[PDB]
Amino acid sequence: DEISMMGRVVKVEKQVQSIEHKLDLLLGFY
Amino acid sequence: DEISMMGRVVKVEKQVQSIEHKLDLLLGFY
Amino acid sequence: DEISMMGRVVKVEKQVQSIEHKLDLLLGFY
Amino acid sequence: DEISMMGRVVKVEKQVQSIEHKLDLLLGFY
Repeated sequence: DEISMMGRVVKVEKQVQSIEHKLDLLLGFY
Repeated sequence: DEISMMGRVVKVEKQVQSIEHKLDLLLGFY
Repeated sequence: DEISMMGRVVKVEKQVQSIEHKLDLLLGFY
Repeated sequence: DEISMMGRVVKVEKQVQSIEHKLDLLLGFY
């Protein structure tokens, strides 16, 4: 099921953005 | 093979959650 | 839509590379 | 193209494992 698949890809993308922002906090990038 | 593909996406999602939790530990978010 | 899907996968890949480079900065790998 | 797609997913998975190991280094998990 391609919608299920796309759903998981979109979820991963959002988590990945949130991860990058958290590292920007540790690094002092803003 | 779409099951193989979905399998890898699900695996990536779980690793990504585990990564976000580990950074929450470094950041002091709980 | 497979192009939309591929688009999101490529985006995730680029964010993931950028994340790995940022951690290389925290770790002192260069 | 599904092979191209699977190729990128596998690449992301490998980068994600490498990212988790790097954080294990910052956290002192071994």
